[PDB]
Amino acid sequence: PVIEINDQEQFTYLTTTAAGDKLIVLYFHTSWPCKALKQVFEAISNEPSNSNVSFLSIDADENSEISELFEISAVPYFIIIHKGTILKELSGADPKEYVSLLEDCKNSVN
Repeated sequence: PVIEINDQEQFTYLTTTAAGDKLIVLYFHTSWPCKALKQVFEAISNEPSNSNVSFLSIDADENSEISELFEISAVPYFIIIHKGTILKELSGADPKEYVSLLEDCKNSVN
């Protein structure tokens, strides 16, 4: 599953206080093409073998401060975070590239 991010305190809680040592995957998007890709992101998030990864979707227009923090200039955009730092950023567009990277990262951090 995905958690929809709607405010800064929630975002901070889920990426820090409540994050443990999980891989955290951020998906920046807009609700106005980008809709279809969010559905794929959600489906990937719903895989049982991803049950130990935290997936956070972030509407870039509704979450200005978070977009600024990550210097988002285009969507869709992926940021993978682990143990308090950014592990990888990826110019969001291609599900195959995304799954490939996610599986490598999951393996690297295990």
